[PDB]
Amino acid sequence: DEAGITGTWYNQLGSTFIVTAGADGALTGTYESAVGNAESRYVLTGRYDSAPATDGSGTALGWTVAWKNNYRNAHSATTWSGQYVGGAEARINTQWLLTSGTTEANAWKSTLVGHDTFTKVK
Amino acid sequence: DEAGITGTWYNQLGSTFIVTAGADGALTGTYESAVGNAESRYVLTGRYDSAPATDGSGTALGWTVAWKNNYRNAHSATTWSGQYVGGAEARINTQWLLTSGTTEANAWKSTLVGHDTFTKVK
Amino acid sequence: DEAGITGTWYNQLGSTFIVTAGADGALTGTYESAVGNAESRYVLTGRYDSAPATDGSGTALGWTVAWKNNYRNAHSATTWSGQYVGGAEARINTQWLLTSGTTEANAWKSTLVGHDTFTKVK
Amino acid sequence: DEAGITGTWYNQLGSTFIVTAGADGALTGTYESAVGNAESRYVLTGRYDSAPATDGSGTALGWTVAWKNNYRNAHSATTWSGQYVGGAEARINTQWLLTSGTTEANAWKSTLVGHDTFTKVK
Repeated sequence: DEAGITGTWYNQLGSTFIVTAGADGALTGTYESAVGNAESRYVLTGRYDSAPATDGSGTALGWTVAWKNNYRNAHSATTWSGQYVGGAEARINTQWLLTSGTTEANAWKSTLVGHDTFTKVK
Repeated sequence: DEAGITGTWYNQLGSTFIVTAGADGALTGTYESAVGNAESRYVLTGRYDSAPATDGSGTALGWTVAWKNNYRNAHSATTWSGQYVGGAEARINTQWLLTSGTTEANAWKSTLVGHDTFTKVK
Repeated sequence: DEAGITGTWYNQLGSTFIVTAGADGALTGTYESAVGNAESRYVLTGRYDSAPATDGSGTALGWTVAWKNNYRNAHSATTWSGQYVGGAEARINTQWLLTSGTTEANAWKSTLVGHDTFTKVK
Repeated sequence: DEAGITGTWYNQLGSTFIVTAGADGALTGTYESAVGNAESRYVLTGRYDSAPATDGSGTALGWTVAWKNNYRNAHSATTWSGQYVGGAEARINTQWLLTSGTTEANAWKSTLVGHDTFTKVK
């Protein structure tokens, strides 16, 4: 699904995810969040299963964005873990973990959890 | 914390995490899991905050492993989200999401969640 | 939101959630899962914020189901954590953690994570 | 494990968890958090597997605390999902989800995730 994953994706928050999938399983691109302490594009890197099951299963993948670029630094990183599903209604369904740099006293409240669904439209 | 993050790390399960941190915020290396449907080394890629807060806070980071290599393919990917804390007892404290490629009927049970703590010893 | 929460709810999987909210913050009822190692109704108990913010915010709540009843025992428990939002399109948006009883060797893969959205219709 | 679960438990943050396990699978008690927007005791309710596997597996359980009592209301609820393990070093290993009441615009950042381990000592 190198061809299927590569391109521009949009989530339910209006965020924009631009990615190139390599033949080996590399994911590389940029992420632009429509919400939060973020502006403009951030580097993303990740991995995907380059030889997925051919029994109608989705393609497992994940990627990371560290929320530092030339404009801002939110001292945090989000990882998305999920699967790509092809076809007419192609989707990337994910759950994510956003961890912020904290003192040891605030480590217990360092990590947000959510879920994003990405589509080729919107 | 380019110097501090780069090197070999070990978690509570006995897994081995070897990483190089770039000046820009890149993480690159290999992961070897002591448990599960895995054998030998897998490529990992990630991001970290290359200019963290200097108020005693940890350094936010994340990385992904797709569980395909030359030996096995478990049709899944794990992302670790957490923070690096330096000093005598240097640690990377993480929470992770392991997503497997599934049919749409089994998507509800596609994602495991856990937490790993990595140290420079063990 | 004692009145608003009390009643029958349905999620995206077709599962049925029947609950009574007490004036103090108690949640009590039964849960029927449309998927997984489950059949018929299971006891649920939980808590909700009985005096929520009046600034348009949702009402925080949570509940637990242990997957043992007279028909089956799946040796597991799911907790849903989320918020109730009233109005025309009333919803309970949740994230959940399903933990299974495991040996210490399999504890790392003991917990599934997902998200359910419940509505008054369907 | 009705006998084993019932009593006072302490986590790594110094929080105190007092619970009575019923024969049917009920959990009832009070929770006192050593951290966060909390003071004194809060009602908790939950469920556990009252007939667990006898193959050395842990006992699945979960419970909820809504962070409202006579002293404070933090407009949030935490659910802990995990398993009880008996013996000399008896433990309750959990992962938790803390959801706060939010506006729809802030729903994406409504949920914290963490992990607590409870012991009979400390």
